[PDB]
Amino acid sequence: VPDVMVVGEPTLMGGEFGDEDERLITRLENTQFDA
Amino acid sequence: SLLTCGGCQQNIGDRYFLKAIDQYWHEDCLSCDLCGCRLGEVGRRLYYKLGRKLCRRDYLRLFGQDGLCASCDKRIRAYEMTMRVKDKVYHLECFKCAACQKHFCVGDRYLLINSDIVCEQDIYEWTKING
Ligand SMILES: [Zn+2]
Ligand SMILES: [Zn+2]
Ligand SMILES: [Zn+2]
Ligand SMILES: [Zn+2]
Repeated sequence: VPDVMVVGEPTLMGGEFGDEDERLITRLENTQFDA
Repeated sequence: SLLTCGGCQQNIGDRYFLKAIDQYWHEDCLSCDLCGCRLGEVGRRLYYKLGRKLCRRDYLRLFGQDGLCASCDKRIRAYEMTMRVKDKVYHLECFKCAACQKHFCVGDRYLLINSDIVCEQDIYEWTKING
């Protein structure tokens, strides 16, 4: 019974792809601000 | 001094804003061009290629490599979810017992004969009837 496998979580077809076209999102705060 | 949003063309007067693709954005204006989902939160990555700002899903749709299904012999699109058994890949709907046609869930036990997924329950009669 050593050949038996367990169903896990589904994966994305192109999971490896897309690192080089990834762009950063910078979190900023406004200097001039009042209500 | 004042900064312009690259998605609505209006001046940013809010407390918190973003900086992406050499531009400034209102927290809500930085969205995918195809689906419209906001990219700033939910650990959602930003992708840029040929003028389009895209989410991971819509980037793979437009630029990802396609695979072949072991069950239906039909192409699987790069954005589609799959079940991977060794070097074989299946569409989510094609990942079922070749005997009983039962769809599988996390924790279920099975065997792989050729490209035929057979559940634990059905191994005995499959082996007698096929080897
Ligand atoms: Zn805006
Ligand atoms: Zn999208
Ligand atoms: Zn299939
Ligand atoms: Zn079965």
